[PDB]
Amino acid sequence: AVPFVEDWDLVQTLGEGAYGEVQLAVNRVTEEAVAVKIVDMKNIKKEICINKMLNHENVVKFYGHRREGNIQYLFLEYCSGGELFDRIEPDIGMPEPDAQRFFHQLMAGVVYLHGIGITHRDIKPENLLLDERDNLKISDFGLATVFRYNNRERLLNKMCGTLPYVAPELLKRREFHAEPVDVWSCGIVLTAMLAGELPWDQPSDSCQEYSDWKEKKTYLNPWKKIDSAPLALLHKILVENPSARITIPDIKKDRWYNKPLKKGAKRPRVTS
Ligand SMILES: OCc1n[nH]nc1-c1ccc2c(-c3cc4cc(CN5CCCCC5)ccc4[nH]3)n[nH]c2c1
Repeated sequence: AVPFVEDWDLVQTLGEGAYGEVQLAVNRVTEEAVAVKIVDMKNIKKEICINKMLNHENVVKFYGHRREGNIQYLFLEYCSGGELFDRIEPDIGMPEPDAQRFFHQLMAGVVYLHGIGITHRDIKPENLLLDERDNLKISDFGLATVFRYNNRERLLNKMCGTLPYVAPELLKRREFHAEPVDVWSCGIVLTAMLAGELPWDQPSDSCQEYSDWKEKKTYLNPWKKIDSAPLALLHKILVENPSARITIPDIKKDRWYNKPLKKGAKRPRVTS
């Protein structure tokens, strides 16, 4: 019953796009920050529906929405760290330990989503945000859909995603399982974090870069910059046949995935 507590000031645009804009909003009274997605209306109702069933530390939180005419307002968790995209150095990537930690968190979020029958369908660095403690959070469920309901799996057929990150079966088959597709895009994200470049414009035999990969020419630019341990994992994720592709439970058993590399975030320290 505190006056003004429901007032939010839009401080700045966090990002724009065909679906509208996302702005940083600060509470007039508490100064708490949240991200407000503004949709001009003229998918959205489905996005809200999907967001309402999400609750995980590696998934951007949904606080609520307000119709107010033809402009939908989505109140979402503000991730002060920005996009994972900006943590990747062009043609370099990032330190392996950091990439491993981010990959661990990405897997946690994906395991959660798949557990409740939801597939993201557009996993990429631009959609992976970081909070104040660099914790990764999966965002933007505008392309997400239910692939399992009442314990029955529904095969997908809709062409969704972003070419460099899309699995080859989405371009070669009429129908396909949802989960291996998200696993594949996570592998491309791992490649990007470790090499600072995408392997191919798209996973097609017509694409020379892709053909080279299937021929195991790992001495080529992308893969040459990646250590043997994480590369062995990528060899299991970027497998053309989705039925032979490694699943998440098995990714969790992979040698590199479990290799001690990253230390704590530090905080104390004083001698004598
Ligand atoms: O699932 C949630 C969702 N669905 N759709 N959109 C989202 C969605 C999109 C973006 C964000 C963000 C966010 C974007 C962002 C960008 C920067 C970079 N900075 C911005 C100001 C100018 C200088 C550069 C820094 C921190 C940021 N935090 N937080 N929460 C979001 C939710």
